[PDB]
Amino acid sequence: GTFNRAMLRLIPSLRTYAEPLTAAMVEFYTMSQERFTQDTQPHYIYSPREMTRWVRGIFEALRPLETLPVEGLIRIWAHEALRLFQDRLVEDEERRWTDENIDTVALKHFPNIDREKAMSRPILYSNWLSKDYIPVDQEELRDYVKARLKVFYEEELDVPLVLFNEVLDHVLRIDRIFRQPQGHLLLIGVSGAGKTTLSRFVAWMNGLSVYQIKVHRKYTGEDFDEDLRTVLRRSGCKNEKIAFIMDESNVLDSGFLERMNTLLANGEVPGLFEGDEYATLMTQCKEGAQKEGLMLDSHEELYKWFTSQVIRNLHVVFTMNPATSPALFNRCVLNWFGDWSTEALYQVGKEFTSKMDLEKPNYIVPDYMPVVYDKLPQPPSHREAIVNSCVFVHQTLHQANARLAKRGGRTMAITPRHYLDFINHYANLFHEKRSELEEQQ
Amino acid sequence: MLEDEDAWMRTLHTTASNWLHLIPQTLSH
Amino acid sequence: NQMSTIAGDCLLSAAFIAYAGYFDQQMRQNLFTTWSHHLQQANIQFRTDIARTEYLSNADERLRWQASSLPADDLCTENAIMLKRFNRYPLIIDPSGQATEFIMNEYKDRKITRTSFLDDAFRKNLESALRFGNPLLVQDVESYDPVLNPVLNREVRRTGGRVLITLGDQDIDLSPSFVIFLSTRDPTVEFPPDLCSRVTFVNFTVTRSSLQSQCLNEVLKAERPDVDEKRSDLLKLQGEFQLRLRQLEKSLLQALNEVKGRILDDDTIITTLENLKREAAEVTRKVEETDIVMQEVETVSQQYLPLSTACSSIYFTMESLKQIHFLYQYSLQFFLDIYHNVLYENPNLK
Amino acid sequence: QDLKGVWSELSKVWEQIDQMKEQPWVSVQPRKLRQNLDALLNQLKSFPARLRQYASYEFVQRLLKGYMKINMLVIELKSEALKDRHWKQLMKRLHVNWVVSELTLGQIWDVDLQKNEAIVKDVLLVAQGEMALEEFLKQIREVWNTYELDLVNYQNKCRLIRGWDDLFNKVKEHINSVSAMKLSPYYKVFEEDALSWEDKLNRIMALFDVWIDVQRRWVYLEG
Ligand SMILES: Nc1ncnc2c1ncn2[C@@H]1O[C@H](COP(=O)(O)OP(=O)(O)NP(=O)(O)O)[C@@H](O)[C@H]1O
Ligand SMILES: [Mg+2]
Repeated sequence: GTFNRAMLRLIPSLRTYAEPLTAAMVEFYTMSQERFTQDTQPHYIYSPREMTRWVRGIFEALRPLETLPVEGLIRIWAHEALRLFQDRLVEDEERRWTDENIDTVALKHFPNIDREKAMSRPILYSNWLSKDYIPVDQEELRDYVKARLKVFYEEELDVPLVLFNEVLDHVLRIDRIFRQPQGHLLLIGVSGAGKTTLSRFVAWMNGLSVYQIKVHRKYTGEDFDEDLRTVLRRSGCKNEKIAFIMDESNVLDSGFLERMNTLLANGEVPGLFEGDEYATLMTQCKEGAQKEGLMLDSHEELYKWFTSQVIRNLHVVFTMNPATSPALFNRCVLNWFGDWSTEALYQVGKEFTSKMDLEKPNYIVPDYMPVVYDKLPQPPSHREAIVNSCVFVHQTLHQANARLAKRGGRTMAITPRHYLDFINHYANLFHEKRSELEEQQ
Repeated sequence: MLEDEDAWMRTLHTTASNWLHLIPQTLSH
Repeated sequence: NQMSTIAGDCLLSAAFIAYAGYFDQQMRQNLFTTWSHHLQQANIQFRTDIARTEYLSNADERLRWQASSLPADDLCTENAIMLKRFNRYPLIIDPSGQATEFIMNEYKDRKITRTSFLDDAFRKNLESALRFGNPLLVQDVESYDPVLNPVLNREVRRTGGRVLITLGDQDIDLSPSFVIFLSTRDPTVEFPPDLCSRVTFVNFTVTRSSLQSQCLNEVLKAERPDVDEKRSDLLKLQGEFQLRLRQLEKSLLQALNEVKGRILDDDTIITTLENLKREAAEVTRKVEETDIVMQEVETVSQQYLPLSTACSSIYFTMESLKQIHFLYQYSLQFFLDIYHNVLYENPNLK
Repeated sequence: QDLKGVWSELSKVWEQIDQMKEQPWVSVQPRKLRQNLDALLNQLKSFPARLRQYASYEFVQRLLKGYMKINMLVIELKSEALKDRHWKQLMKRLHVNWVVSELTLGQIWDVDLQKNEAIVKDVLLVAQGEMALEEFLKQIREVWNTYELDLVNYQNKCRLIRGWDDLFNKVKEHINSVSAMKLSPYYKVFEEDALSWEDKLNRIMALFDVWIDVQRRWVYLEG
């Protein structure tokens, strides 16, 4: 309540909503903490840090805006609730429960409110298409991110990417993290989902400089300390935005993680810069403060400014698969990469099989067609049927692995990388056989 | 098992259920 | 018609390559039958009898494989096809080592280097393979070193004019001619889903069904040579006969190019045409009688199926005998020697 | 009329394209090239639909679209790997008489990069492999020109050599890597240099193979 009053002191029109909003926040937080516990999923940890992140998100969304209606404040409240609570959830029923109870809490604590404006099914926020972090519709976001993916094909990696709904949602989540104060992300999910790809794509898209640790045979803690020195020197002194991406190839060493937690929490690593290193850090911090326009002279104030710059400049992106301390879970904003849904598989198939012919004008649509994509157009075309069959093949591998596990045999995981491999193989084989027959003809 | 792999699960389930039935649940100190 | 059929054929073949490979022979066949049933249910045209080995390979490559140490089995031919048309670096799970020797023989001209994960000099060799562009076969993958994750995932960063890959603490210049074959000799091994995503599995393990099929094929080859020849003709009719027919067509066109006076010097050139026609008729006959020969070979195979099941059961009893006593170590080659003794040099059969 | 107006606009677009083509290859920036090509595409799309139906406008639009498509090959060609020798390979196999100093983006654009994707990709793969070899040789030269023997005082009598394990590991690693280079498919230009380094490496190895031995014995013997 004190924090919300301080936050809403910016907008005199919403001061009377400081007390109710806080209550709503508290209630929802409590509800989630009762509903989701660490016994189900190890990352279902809730603490006052999530509430501080909620307040910080609402503060960052409200700071540049001159005025808001009450519906806008409730909408950003719901948006931050979704980004902090629903994102970590693994199963679908939990996400549905969270989405309904956000509405329930908002109506309970904010009566006489137009819920249509304060709650549309695709609650969406981004300042990519404007100057301020305003709500934005789904279609223009999809168009803008498709254009940026087309750009990202030339610069950096050349392998194609498909922008389906889950990918775009995760892109928006990672962008929100990259625009938060000390916003650190933990992409937890299945292998091959696209965690590294999307993290790097959003980091490039927002201009962040991707830095990754290169551990080796007997990696020394002194080497990790030097890497941290370089990263914080660039983030704080040089005013450079850095996406500090870490993967399980080096996250598995918890000795570095427990030292990373200090930077994740406070935004500084005391004892990292000492002696000569501390003197050079103070010199460069003085130079940077003068360049920005601050004549801070005392070493303590310079260190405070450096810590603030690291808070506002350095973002750490952890990438892991479903050991890790709950403190690390609670320091980072949790995002879940599930296995690609049927719609995602269908979209990937249609995009990656678009250069193929896959068009029979005399295709007779079968009665009672076996359909795996519920939203598949009826009546389907030949290409639609082919992509449906591809999705069915992936689903049959999943069912086969489930049956083998039930019988007691050893099974391997079918990641979305298997589906991408299958579609690439289909393209190569189709083109090869067509070329062979055409030259024969 | 290793001689013929395919029946073993159901038999083991029944055997373990019977063993749980015979073996007393708790022993008092 | 083959235009009409290629879409379904390639869908099934690509699914087989990408998805099957860890499963046993019956499980691959079940997956293929499920996919074929779905494609038929959706009126997606495909050939009813997809011979995967002959669709995804030609006679020249199969003969070259047989020149190498690739056993002439359906499972091994399918596994070699997966080892050929792979987009992800394969993980070989042979328990015997024939597949590793096959890989070494195939890439001997490319200077393939055999390394192990247990070797302390592994990483260094890997760096060389990454930098100088040489095939590398790394064994003992059950102790997989996660440092290979960027290499298997092909995560490259194109800084400057040099393409890099992060191996350990060092950024190695990836070479276009690099290929790595992971391998293991442990059939009962579990891999993390990360590695499962970065590699494609190629299982050479001999199971009950694989050995049953091997024994059935050997019975058919030994005791019913005519039925074995007819079955081989079915497999060859999936393109090999047409391949040689079109090769003779090309030869006839080449001979018909040189036509100036010598076309009617004897006016008996028609012989070559007759030859093609004859073979055409032959293959046409083999096309017309395909269903009858399929039924015949299936009945003959059902005749010797119980013997094949008996052979599989006998071998797996032999293999499991090691639990009774440590001396009871009997290899598959030992059972095959027993079985060839029973088949060929059996004085009772005389 | 409408035809005269579309001819004038076509001439303007052709002049812009020519100004783009006259840019020398040395200063061609592929990113800004893509941005300006997109700007020209937007200029083309701004024309009225009646003028867009003309065949010449469609030809120029698809030509600019193909230029945008081969822009990726433009980034790939404007690399440090391509050197002069690989440019000479493109010179020979494309059968065009270019001048490297006088090379401009227009000459490369006139050559059908889309039709010659196989040639360019093969040359670029050769460049990638050979640049990998060249940078490994650069690493060898750097390390073996800046590497110093570690000396530690020994009972105020002499400065003995410490760090035998590190030095031997480095020498063995470099010898093995040069031997592997000798098996590389791109080991044609870097042959002689590699040979020379191999010789030096062997000598280094050989020398220290006796040096440590002598040192050890001497230490023991003085004790
Ligand atoms: N939306 C997408 N469309 C197409 N390909 C994609 C997409 N997302 C990811 N990929 C592909 O996924 C492959 C590798 O997956 P990656 O992005 O490394 O997933 P990850 O979650 O980092 N896997 P891991 O590190 O093993 O947990 C790449 O070749 C990407 O091209
Ligand atoms: Mg990753």
